[PDB]
Amino acid sequence: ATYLIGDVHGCYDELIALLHKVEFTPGKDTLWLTGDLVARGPGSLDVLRYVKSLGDSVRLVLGNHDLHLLAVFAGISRNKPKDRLTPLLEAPDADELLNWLRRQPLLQIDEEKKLVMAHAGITPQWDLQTAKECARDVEAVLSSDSYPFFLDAMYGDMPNNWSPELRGLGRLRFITNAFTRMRFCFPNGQLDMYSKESPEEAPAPLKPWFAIPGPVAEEYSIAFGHWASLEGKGTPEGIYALDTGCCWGGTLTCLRWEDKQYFVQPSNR
Ligand SMILES: Nc1ncnc2c1ncn2[C@@H]1O[C@H](COP(=O)(O)OP(=O)(O)O)[C@@H](O)[C@H]1O
Ligand SMILES: [Mn+2]
Ligand SMILES: [Mn+2]
Repeated sequence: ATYLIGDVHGCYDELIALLHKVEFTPGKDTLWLTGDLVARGPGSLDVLRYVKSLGDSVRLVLGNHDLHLLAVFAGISRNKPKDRLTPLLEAPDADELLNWLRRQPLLQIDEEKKLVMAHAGITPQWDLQTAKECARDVEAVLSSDSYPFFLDAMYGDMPNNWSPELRGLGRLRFITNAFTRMRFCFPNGQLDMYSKESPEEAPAPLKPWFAIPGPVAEEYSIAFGHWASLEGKGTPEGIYALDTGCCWGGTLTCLRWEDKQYFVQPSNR
């Protein structure tokens, strides 16, 4: 079977309990994770150890907190105490775990299932070919020896409008924001980088990225995490918002793809 789980945010106990609930069996089953594996929850170290050990039985996309962790590890950004990253950063296998983490994709595609995954979703300004190329470019810099220069460059809220003519720093920043920070769009599809609330309480003319028709969503189901204020509701057919806020005292959600059956694990704190 195929299982898709939203943002774990260091909630290792809840992850393991949910996976035992569905009897997840590496070799017979595959697990999809929406990213933001780490931070806020107490168990980022255990989460990373486990997900890395799954190997080919897991398909991960990186989220904004995974990228932030990489930036802290490389000394680009400052550690926020609330993230609870110190046990992972000080772990004897920190190098192993994080060098593995920076090699993981921003985008997963399964053609037989017609299924696409990224942390924040797919901007309506991208077709599948363009999303693929952008994911490849950013993954290539993330997996290179020079990845801390990229991590430093990534921070920023501009430009927020895609164009194939974008070059250099602006292009990489947009790609990063579209995959890992996107929530609301302007009607022309341009990113808004500020509002993090639920769609009903957002100001006009902002609309959810998935409320705007785009070539990828027209042909593929899209699964994503990231947008916890959504609470996994209010999406159209073929759009699966899996982040139900486990680190926030909400719930960890698992979707079995074959029968679209949901399994839910309450937060422990
Ligand atoms: N149910 C909710 N309603 C409104 N805001 C929320 C809700 N849940 C989380 N948030 C807020 O959303 C902000 C962004 O957090 P989140 O959606 O989890 O994304 P990320 O993990 O990338 O930081 C947090 O500052 C939190 O306070
Ligand atoms: Mn996120
Ligand atoms: Mn998150």
